Amino acid sequence: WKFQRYFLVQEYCNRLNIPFPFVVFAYFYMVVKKNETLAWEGVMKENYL
Amino acid sequence: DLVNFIQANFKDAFGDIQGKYLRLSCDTDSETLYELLTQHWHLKTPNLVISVTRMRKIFSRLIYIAQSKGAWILTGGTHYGLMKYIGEVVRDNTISENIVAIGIAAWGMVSNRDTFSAQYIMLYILDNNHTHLLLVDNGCHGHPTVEAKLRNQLEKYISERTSQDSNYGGKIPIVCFAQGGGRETLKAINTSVKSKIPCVVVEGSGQIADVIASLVTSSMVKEKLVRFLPRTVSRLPEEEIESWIKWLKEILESSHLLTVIKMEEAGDEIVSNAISYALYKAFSTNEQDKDNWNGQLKLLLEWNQLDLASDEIFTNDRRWESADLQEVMFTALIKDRPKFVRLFLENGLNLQKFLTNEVLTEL
Repeated sequence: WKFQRYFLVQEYCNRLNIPFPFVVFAYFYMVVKKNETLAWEGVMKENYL
Repeated sequence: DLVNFIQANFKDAFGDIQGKYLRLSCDTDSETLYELLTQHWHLKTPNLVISVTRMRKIFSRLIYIAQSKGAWILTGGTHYGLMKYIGEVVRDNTISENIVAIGIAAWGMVSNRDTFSAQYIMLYILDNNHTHLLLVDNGCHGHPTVEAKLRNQLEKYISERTSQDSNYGGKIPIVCFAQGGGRETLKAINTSVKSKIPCVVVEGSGQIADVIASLVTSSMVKEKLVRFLPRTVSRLPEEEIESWIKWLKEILESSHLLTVIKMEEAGDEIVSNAISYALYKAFSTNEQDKDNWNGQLKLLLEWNQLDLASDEIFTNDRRWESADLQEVMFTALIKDRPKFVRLFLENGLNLQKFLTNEVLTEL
């Protein structure tokens, strides 16, 4: 179930937010138009080792 | 502003690389430079770690202890050796309150020197991790190891300079640690032990550190280091061998200022425990504040060590004051020392009397 949850999020993340009737218009408009973290991760890995 | 003061101090060849790189004159007052740096260059520290240059684990633990205490970490800053590893570890820790690194590397060694913010990318080159870099040159490119004298003078002045914080009789510890078997390191050790500076060395893997650790006359020294330093013995002439014997005899004269840590022990946090024991031995040797039991208790308590502390003073049995740690226990509660207030309660104090209304309100 948790896994399945992700999918829906991803789907609704792909379409962002848009009401259905404005969603159709937005789809038509789109069709017309169409480092430090790594260092911290390394330090955490050293701590884990 | 600062450039004018720097130029006037020498009475130039100074530039900021970007922490702060400065060139100093040998015939200068270390006290004045230290005072100026404290006033403007950086803040003040209670503790200053002195570096004289499994092992990586010990060095990392020492770095963590220094960062937690906020102590300054003096080092040579040489690119080749443990200095680069220490700089990398310091950078990694700072990536994750503030750690400050000091490099003592004479300008003569550097082969790429330029006179606002000069940029260098890459002999005797050095690591750029260290925030502050002081280079003491004799005025010629003769590659002399004369910066050690200025380093020792600055350390002696800093020890003389009283610091109210961190107790220790209003003094600074100036902990000294060496792991490399160099003749210059031996001379620095002799000079430091001549002073009140305490030096602690772990057995680890050192050309001379192992010899001194095992040690703790000419024939005795000849037997020692025979296998530890074969190349050094072969290269060193007779005069050098006699000088080695003299330096080591002078160093071994004082056992209070010399601390030996065995590499076989697998105890946790031993890096700080050894330093604490050495500092306590030096403080006991001082004999000025040793009369005041509370004073030594403050320094002992501020550090991790508690087991030896209990025997040293908490054992006592001569005459314990009824008030006992009237403020020491209060500081322990404020300091939040775990498994240490337990001893205050074991010896015992009036909990109601100890926790006065004013004291409770202040807490």
